[PDB]
Amino acid sequence: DKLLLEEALQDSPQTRSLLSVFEEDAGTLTDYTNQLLQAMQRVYGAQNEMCLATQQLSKQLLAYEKQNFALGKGDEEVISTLHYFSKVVDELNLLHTELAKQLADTMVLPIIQFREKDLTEVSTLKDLFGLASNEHDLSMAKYSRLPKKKENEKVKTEVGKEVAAARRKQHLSSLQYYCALNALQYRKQMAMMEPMIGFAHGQINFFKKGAEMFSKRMDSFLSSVADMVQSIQVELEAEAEKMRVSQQELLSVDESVYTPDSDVAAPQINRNLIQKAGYLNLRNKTGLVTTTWERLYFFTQGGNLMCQPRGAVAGGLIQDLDNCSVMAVDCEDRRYCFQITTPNGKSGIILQAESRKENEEWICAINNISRQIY
Amino acid sequence: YFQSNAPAVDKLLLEEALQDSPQTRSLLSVFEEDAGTLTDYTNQLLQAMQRVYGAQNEMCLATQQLSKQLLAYEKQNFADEEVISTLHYFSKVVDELNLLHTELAKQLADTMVLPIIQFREKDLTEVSTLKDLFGLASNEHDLSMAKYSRLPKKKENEKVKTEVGKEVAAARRKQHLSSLQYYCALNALQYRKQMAMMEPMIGFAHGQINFFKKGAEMFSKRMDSFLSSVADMVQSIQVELEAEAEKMRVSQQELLSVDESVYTPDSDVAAPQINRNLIQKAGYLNLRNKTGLVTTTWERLYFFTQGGNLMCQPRGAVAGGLIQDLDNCSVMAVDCEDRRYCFQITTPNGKSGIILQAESRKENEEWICAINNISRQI
Repeated sequence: DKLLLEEALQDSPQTRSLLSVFEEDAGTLTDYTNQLLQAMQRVYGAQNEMCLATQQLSKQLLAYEKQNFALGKGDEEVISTLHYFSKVVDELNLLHTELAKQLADTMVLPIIQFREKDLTEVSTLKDLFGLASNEHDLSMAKYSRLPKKKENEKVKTEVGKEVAAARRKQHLSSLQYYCALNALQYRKQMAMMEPMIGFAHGQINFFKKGAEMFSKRMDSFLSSVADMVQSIQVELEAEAEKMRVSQQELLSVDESVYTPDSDVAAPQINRNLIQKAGYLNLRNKTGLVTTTWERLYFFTQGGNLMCQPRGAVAGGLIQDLDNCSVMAVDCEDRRYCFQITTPNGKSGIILQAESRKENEEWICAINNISRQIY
Repeated sequence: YFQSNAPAVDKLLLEEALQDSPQTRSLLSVFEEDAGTLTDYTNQLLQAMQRVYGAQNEMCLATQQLSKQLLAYEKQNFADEEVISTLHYFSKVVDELNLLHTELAKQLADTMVLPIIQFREKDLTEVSTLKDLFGLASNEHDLSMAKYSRLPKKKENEKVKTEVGKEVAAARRKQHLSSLQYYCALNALQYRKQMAMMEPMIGFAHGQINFFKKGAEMFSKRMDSFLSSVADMVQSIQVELEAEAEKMRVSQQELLSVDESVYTPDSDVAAPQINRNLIQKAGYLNLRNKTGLVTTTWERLYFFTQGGNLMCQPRGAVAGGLIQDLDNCSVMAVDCEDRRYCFQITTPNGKSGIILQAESRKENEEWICAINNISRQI
């Protein structure tokens, strides 16, 4: 399998039938190198992808302290760990980055140069040799059709020169094209080894710097974070049990407590207080003639009544303080509704309690809170 | 300045769930809002941790496929002895490496991606479940208080009144109950949050220690000193290339130093260097070929004499050709189609010979004389 260039001009057909074995193996080589090129760019891809994915974790771990909650801010210890685990991934990004750089120059770059320069140069010298050959082959046919009797010598001669110009062209392109294919035999052997040596090398660095960074000494901090997590689980667990019991006790209450009444005069009713607050319904002339009865929480402070609707904090613009008077009143045929009245007596507000117990207690608690006129 | 404080963790008191004061329900709203931004974040983060698992699980395939191609070199037909022996080695390194990335990917998913998924899909999901459920029972209770409020003061129906009171017992119970369950959940979540933020990342660090520790041994200085012998094995090719490369450039120069009289068949008939005494040719000639009773054609074809036989073999043929002879023939120049330098090898019958065509007359004569010299080989 020499493909010896020194023979020749005017190629034997046996020379050709070897040259075709070169052309053959070349073709199947270029095919395979594409199949291998892709595979190596796919590992490089995944390498670069690893760099971005880590790079994203840094951002997101740090983003915790940037997210704004209603509680759990300045988590300090939790912030500290997330910040540490971030600094880790940051340095891991550089190891996968350095490996990415490596695979792109010592592994992938070789194969591209081979495919783009070597295998390429061959496939082009081939084409030039092929064309060069055909040009000759045809000039030969022309030269053969020259007539024997009678010709002009000067014509015969010129056609011969044409044949020769072509023959030497074929010689030139064929010598080049052969040297090309022989050299390729050595180039491939290196082009298949070197790329994979580069791979192995870049990885030594990846596992060297890396295993150093992920030492047993780092492992001492990890174990202490785990103990912090363990100390939370115990808190949680006992706290869950505290709540589990607390819940059961509050749910063991009998049905009479969820039912509105109760019974008239059965539970005593403190007649002299100021403290009282709770839900009631408030009449509200929504439109002329129409009314709505909205449940809202009422409570008392500095001689004033307040209204805090459910949900929101604070609020409660209600008429007091002044000399008002409260008394039970009938309204829209409703039960346990009562009404206060401004000093004027105009636009008196009217509310409703559910219990009777509660009804009389509110009323007792408002005509006696307004006693303080001094 | 700032002075030390007695610590605190945030809780809904539970005892004030039956009461359901609006001031309790205000703290509940902030609790929800906290849970809100949290679910937003754990989503945002989970996405990120699934992408590193992505890049990992993909790397597992990327290596898996690489070796399969390193191992496909030995499956193509060729004319690479030590090349195969290394590609197997470098394959072992890749299949072995793959195993590590696979062992990582696995642990990555079980010890890091898992604790967040479960967190978002069981713990955070339970909150929303109990919230929608809680607010529902509260909505029910509100509409229940309505009916009770509409009941007439006179004339009161002692049967209707007792029926609606019982309706208020339930739904109020339902609210109280769902509220205790919803609160207890949110309180517990304050603790789950912390654990499920720092714990997920621990497992990932552990996988990455075992990954680098198991992989640092693997990629040792033994491998390093071996790679050196392969670098040497590559140099020993670069030198043999440069050697045979220089040799070829020289040979190429020499073969082209020839002057144009060689490339030309034009070379004068006058003064032809004819070797009339040989036993082997050697050349391309054109072969007259009948292509119908009238029409004919001439094809360039190699020709070589062998065991008394004239052979053919067209260019690009596997081999050939066995066209005429071995035994008795007579060859002579011929005038055929006004072509120049044709000659006919006649069969022993004394009729019907093949007609060939040479290029230079130097060639024609040499072919003729040669054939005749073969025709006397006894």
